[PDB]
Amino acid sequence: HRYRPGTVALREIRRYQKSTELLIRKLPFQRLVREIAQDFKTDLRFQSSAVMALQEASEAYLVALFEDTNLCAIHAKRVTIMPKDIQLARRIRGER
Amino acid sequence: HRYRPGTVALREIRRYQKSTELLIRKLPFQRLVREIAQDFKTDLRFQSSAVMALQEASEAYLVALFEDTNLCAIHAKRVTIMPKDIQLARRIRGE
Amino acid sequence: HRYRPGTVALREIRRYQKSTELLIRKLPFQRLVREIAQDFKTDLRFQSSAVMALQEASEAYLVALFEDTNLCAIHAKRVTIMPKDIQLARRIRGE
Amino acid sequence: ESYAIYVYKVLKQVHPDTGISSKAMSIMNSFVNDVFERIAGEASRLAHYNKRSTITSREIQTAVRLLLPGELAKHAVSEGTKAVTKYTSA
Amino acid sequence: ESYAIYVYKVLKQVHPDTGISSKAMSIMNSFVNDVFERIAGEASRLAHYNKRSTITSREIQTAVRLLLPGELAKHAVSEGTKAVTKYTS
Amino acid sequence: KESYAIYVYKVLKQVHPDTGISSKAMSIMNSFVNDVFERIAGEASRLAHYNKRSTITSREIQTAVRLLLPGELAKHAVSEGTKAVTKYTSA
Amino acid sequence: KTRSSRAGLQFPVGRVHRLLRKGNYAERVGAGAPVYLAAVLEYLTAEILELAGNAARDNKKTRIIPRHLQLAVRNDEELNKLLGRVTIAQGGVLPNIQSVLLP
Amino acid sequence: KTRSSRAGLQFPVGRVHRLLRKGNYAERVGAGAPVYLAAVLEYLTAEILELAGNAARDNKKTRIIPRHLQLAVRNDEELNKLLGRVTIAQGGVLPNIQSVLLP
Amino acid sequence: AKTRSSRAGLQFPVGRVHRLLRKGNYAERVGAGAPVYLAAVLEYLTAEILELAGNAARDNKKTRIIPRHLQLAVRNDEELNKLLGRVTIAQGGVLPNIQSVLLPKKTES
Amino acid sequence: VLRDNIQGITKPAIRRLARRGGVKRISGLIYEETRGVLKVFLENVIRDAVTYTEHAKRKTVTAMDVVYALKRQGRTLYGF
Amino acid sequence: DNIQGITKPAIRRLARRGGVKRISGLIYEETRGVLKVFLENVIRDAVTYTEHAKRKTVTAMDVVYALKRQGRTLYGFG
Amino acid sequence: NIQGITKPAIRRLARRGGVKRISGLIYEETRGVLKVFLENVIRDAVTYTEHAKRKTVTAMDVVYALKRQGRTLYGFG
Amino acid sequence: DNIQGITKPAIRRLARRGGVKRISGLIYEETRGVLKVFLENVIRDAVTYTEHAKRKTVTAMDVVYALKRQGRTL
Amino acid sequence: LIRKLPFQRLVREIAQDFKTDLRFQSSAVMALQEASEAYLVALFEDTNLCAIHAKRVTIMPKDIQLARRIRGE
DNA sequence: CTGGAGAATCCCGGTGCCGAGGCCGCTCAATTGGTCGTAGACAGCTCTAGCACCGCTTAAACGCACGTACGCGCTGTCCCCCGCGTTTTAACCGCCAAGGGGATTACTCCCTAGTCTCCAGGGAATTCCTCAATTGGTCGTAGACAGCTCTAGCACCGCTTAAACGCACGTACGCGCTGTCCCCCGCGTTTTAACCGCCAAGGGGATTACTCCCTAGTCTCCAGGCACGTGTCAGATATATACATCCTGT
DNA sequence: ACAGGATGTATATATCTGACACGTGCCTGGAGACTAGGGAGTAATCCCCTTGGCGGTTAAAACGCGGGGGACAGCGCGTACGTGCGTTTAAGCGGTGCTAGAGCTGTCTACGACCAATTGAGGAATTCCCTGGAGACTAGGGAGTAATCCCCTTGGCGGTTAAAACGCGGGGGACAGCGCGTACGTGCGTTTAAGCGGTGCTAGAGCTGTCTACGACCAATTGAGCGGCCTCGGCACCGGGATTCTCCAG
Repeated sequence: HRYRPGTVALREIRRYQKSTELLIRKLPFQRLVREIAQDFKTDLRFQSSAVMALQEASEAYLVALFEDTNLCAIHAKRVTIMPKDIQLARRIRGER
Repeated sequence: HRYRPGTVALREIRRYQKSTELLIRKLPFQRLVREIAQDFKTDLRFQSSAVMALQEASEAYLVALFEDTNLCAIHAKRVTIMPKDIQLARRIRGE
Repeated sequence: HRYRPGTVALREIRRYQKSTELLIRKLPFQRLVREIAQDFKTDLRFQSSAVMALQEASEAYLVALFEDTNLCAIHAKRVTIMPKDIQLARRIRGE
Repeated sequence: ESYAIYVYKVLKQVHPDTGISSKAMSIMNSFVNDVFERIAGEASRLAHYNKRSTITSREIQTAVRLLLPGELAKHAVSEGTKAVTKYTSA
Repeated sequence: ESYAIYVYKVLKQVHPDTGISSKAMSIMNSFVNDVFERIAGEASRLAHYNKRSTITSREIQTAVRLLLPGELAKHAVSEGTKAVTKYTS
Repeated sequence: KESYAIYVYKVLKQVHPDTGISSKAMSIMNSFVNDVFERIAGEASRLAHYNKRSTITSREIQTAVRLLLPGELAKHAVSEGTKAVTKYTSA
Repeated sequence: KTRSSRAGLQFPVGRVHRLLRKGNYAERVGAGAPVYLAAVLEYLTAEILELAGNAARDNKKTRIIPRHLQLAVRNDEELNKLLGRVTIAQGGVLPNIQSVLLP
Repeated sequence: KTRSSRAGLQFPVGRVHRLLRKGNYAERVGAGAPVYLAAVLEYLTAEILELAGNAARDNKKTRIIPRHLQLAVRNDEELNKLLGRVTIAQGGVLPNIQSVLLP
Repeated sequence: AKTRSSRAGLQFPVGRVHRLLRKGNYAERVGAGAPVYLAAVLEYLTAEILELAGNAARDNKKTRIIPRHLQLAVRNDEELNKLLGRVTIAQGGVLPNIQSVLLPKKTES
Repeated sequence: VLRDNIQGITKPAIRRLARRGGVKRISGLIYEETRGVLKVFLENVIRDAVTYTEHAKRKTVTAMDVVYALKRQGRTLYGF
Repeated sequence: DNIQGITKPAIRRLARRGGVKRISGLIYEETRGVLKVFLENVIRDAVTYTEHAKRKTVTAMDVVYALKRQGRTLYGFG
Repeated sequence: NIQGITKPAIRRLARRGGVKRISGLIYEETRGVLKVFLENVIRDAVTYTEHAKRKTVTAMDVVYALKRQGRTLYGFG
Repeated sequence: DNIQGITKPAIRRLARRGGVKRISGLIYEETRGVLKVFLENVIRDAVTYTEHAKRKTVTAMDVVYALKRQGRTL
Repeated sequence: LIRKLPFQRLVREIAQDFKTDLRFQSSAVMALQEASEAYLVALFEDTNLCAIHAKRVTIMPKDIQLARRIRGE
């Protein structure tokens, strides 16, 4: 059968709120941060704990942003998040 | 219409090198002279020609120091004068 | 073994700033003094202390000049002194 | 250089049976370092503003009353006062 | 003639154990003669500016205030006046 | 009271008989003449004293001028001085 | 006997004195300063460890872990005001979804 | 009769002699000293007034002005050598701009 | 008889200073107080020089003042340095000094 | 390294991030927007970390350099 | 106080007569400090002459004697 | 002649002056500056010797020439 | 009592300065609330600076030290 | 932009919670007034953005408290 | 609305692995004790500034009425997001090798300190001689002290006018980074001149003595220079027109 | 890159005002003459220093080479400086008014110079003794320069399994349109309180001086904390069964 759309979303929310693991794959993020850093210093090196700290800070930041954008979406009386919600949250946060 | 940066500078360099006026306003300078003298003697009087002699010597000193500063700026490949140029010029002049 | 460029130059600076003896050879300078004098008046004699007074004053002048040209080199953001540093130093001194 | 032995000695009296993981111990080290350095920062700013060369309990007390929220402050300055008056009486 | 015995007597006052080289002593002679020429020539110039015929202690006092740096001047004038008021005592 | 103005004016009316001079420029010329006088007389004084002799003669003035003035300005100054002394004493 | 036991503290007064000296916070440090500061640090440590240990016990765990520190800090509104700009490594999020999303 | 006319001078030999004797320059003054000195003062006066009258004429002025005395002294390198440490009140500067500053 | 130096309390010769003030033709007249004042000033300046030069000698662990120690004295006391700014001490050296830009050392903190 | 490893921050992972953020549904334009804001978040922290590494004149960015970069950015990370 | 009456424009005029094309904004305070040091060195000498004259009025001749003593002679003021 | 003032001597003088590094054109420039200084001093020392009606140049004529040049030498009377 | 001293037209001006076109009648009370806590969060710190000086007058320096602290926490 | 006296009275009435017979410099009150007005203007700007985002021109208290929440007040 | 079916989650039990907790030894930091100097506390004084009160004016706020605009609710339609299945790709883990850095170690050179010996030179003492310094008296002038008059300096006010200050905007210059090539430094080897040192000779400077000429001082007389008044001429200021240079648009 | 337009400067003319030039009168300074003294000049002699040569040895200079580091050029980016405009402020000019201080004159006394005599100090010479510095040798330490080693992370490779990637259908959500009622704004009148000015008072702030206690610094000793190692327990994972939640059909 089909679960009604949105119920499996609520189930997914519940499981990812009750669990503390890292949600981004580690190696793609390590490649991303090495790509970003290689623009600033050609032969730079990282501690693995530095990549881990960057991942923890990035995921915490994105999660709290998605919280503020869900607040913006709910305020406009709709449930779908849209880019104008990220843009409003960030503009009110002043973090442009 | 706007003149390019430095076009009006060269024009007024040519102006102020052609003329011989005093360039500091006279009352401000006189009040400065009296303020400095007040630290040396109270109730002191000045002849007006003593103020004019001080202003002439002061402005000739500053113009000459600016010439040495400009030579210092040019030596470092700059065209803007900076405080390190005045400090160098006054160092080499021994003062 | 080889010391790296500038290590010995700094040991020499410390050596010569510590000492006081005259750094030009005496006979070459005495011959220079005599050749320069020969153009003003022929068959002048010199007291040996006159040649020493000339040497002392000349070395003190050259050292005091090199300190200013070193300052001008540093101001141009380089450590090698260049003839244009001597020329700037002498111009700012007004020589 | 770690506070871990002191975090244990506080833990074994606030919860005598409970243990703590080293990944939580390094968080506790981070917390006490952050609170130490921010309290010392505000005490330094207060001393400088008052033109005082010396940091004393009177500076730290007001740094705590600035940094901590009202009831955490009210308890913190009570424990601090009691500890200082015990130290001076001993 | 030279100041060497007086430079030596003041050396024995300031540093009784220390000696001085004959080449340092000749530098002290040059120093004393230079400072004398400076002070006396300024006292004469200043006397002439005021149409005076006489070098007095007042001209020497203002000469040392002109020539000596302010802190050296402040002590030099007090040594001068102390000497004059002792002499005229 | 004491000024060179009429003699500077006589020299001006000799070298440029059509030209005039402002009183500010005349006072500059007076300051110039007094400064050069004081330089030469001071150097001749020091030079007479150095040789331990009581008198300032034309020879001290000549040597003072040779020290103070540069180059050909000195050569002409001494030629004019000696010409004047010769015309004076031969009179 | 150590100044901590004189003051009645577990936290090290001597170490806090060193760390105040070596931080150049001011050129002089009074004798009561490290006793007051060590007593405040011990207080805040005991308070957070009390809350975290309760959260651990409510999870039926014998051992405190970063999750329980996050739960403690976010459930206490006052530590939450103290630690508002703080991220705790693998602390996760305080479970919450609003009734506008629920059916 | 007068000593200036005997020497052939415009400048006053008698006043130069007076100023030498009232000047404490030396305890005696020879008779040729004021003649030689007056003749040098006259030569240098004529040299400056000549260069100043050239500058005045080039500026189409009929009168010497301190500007013209400055132009005279500073354009002649030997007067500028003599008067290097001297400034002329209400004289200006020589027009000059460095080639690095010109376009 | 008693010397004017000992009457004034000076080591420097007041009579010689008076003679030199007359002989040097500084003015027609020289008042009786000018020699005493000038001798006192010259003695003071000499004592200042020899104090600083004796300190420089002692710091070098030397028993004898030499031109080096006079140069170190004059050039380390800024008042003497600006009194003696246009003067060179024969057989004195220079103050040891090197511009920091020339030195290789770094903080690397 | 490859030019576009930002595409390694995959749509499912952004969806998981939005789930922990409490979001029930997300429009398909959110993914590129999120990759944008992530890139601009990361690169300024990487810059500050490199600044600290160069101030220490060291070959490596350490975890303490990241922690100081975040602290000066105004976000404090405990546990490193 | 009154040193601020030596305005930025006047210093720019003085620098332009000196042939200066561009002037960094930090030069003005540097210039005022340099002028205040110069004036006080001359006036200290000028008032020393007035006190020696036992006058209350500084005359132009006291200024000229101070300047020439400072090693720089001014023509035009007697 | 002026080649008697050798490159090593000018190096030593520059070391005493605190100069760390010296371009090869400095030696001729320094020989020119030294020769001009000596000419300017010796001309005055010889003028003082001529005025004295004398033909040995004394150390005192050098000291007087230097004093006139505005740079005073201590140690030779 | 005195928070009603921050009157309806004054808030309307502050909003129109902020570019607000229309204001619902509930906003004035809400604005009074947010203003009241802002002042409390600043004045309280200013009074701890004055008490640390043992002064009895709050100075402008204490106000700006409080404001720069609140702005740093803000 | 706020009247001076009513704001001064409000500052007195707040301060008298924390200390008694406390006194204020005439410029301390003005510093508080101008900081308060600047804070309120910036808040009304964030409110007007939240209102415009709801397709709505009239600002409402849900907009103020959204802005405050998103700012983290 | 109610009941049944299917999917997902939770709970219980066993096993394994890694981390937590404890034990032991050593080193470094904490404590203890003494000394010293300065910061802070305490006291007193002064005076600004804050608080309180009163009156008047006018602008602002408040209250109510009116009317339209905007918010909200309802309805419809279309789009795009979700969920599921299948396929495809990359993450994760384990293993191995090499480079890169960081730290440590070794080696060599140079500087400094101590010791010993030798040289010189400096200092002290003594004696003798000469010149300057001191003392005392006299005489003349310079400076001080007082009186008087006039000028210039200082203060104030009123006004205009041009300069200075504030702000906005855009571009150019300054600063930093990177690469390459040349020139200078460090060093070894060879060559040359400088320095020590003595000897010889002549010239030049110094000293002494005598004589002559030059300058200073004094007195008298005449002319020149300075001061003041008047007249004339050149320079300054204002306005108009032309020419040159730079900036902007195609 | 080129051409055209605009802006700024220079040149010409006229008028007005101030400064320069000339003449006259009076007072002071210079010139002329004579007298007296010493300084300058000249001549002779003697002594010392400078100049020149010779010889040898050692240190310094010169000459060449290799490599490294710095200088120079090129490029890019960001902020500061320049140019324009408007508004405000102060300088400059003119006029008034008053007083202080500058400048001059006269008178009188003390100070300084000059002269003579006498005495002491300083300088010069000689001899002797002691100390300090210099030179050489020896040893140790520190700095400079290069290598070694060890450990950590990137790189590569293999394989398997889970995740994501892709496609499709349906359902829910988003967006739009329309209608209506309420609420916000706006207008007017009346009222009220803010703003401003003035007056009076006190208590807090600021500052200065003094003295004691507190904290820092230095040295020595001891205990605690950290590092390394070992053992056991707790938690997580896996497997199975039951329960709970959700969806569809009657």
